[PDB]
Amino acid sequence: MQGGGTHSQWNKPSKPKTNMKHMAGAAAAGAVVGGLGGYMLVSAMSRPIIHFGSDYEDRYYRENMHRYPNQVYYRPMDEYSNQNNFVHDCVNITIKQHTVTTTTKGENFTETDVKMMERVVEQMCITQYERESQAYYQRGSS
Repeated sequence: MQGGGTHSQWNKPSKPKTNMKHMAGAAAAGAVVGGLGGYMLVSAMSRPIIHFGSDYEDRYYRENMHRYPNQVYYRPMDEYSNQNNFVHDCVNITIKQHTVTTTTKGENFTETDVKMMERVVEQMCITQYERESQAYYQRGSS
């Protein structure tokens, strides 16, 4: 039966979320929830080779590059912080987009799967700070 499964999204059997196949009564901030993680279906920036739980799976990365909507989000900012920790948070926000897709049929994240995104997103998240940093070094006022 389409609509009203035992996952509600991927793995959360405790709430009667979703009643039918299509809905339109929901309206919070657009469509997403909690984390941003992009909002459009386009091409992601140049992503480097990621270290998966195994060098064997990193090969699948380029195979599911289209199945990886874990792209970076956008928002005006200028807060300086640790490139190590500050981005460690963006890693999940960037994963949110990859999570909303799970509802497609009740997808899940295994030990290796999480190693695929958690790494690619962090590594890509740090870039968000390195790109806004150069723009400041070349030009800045008040």
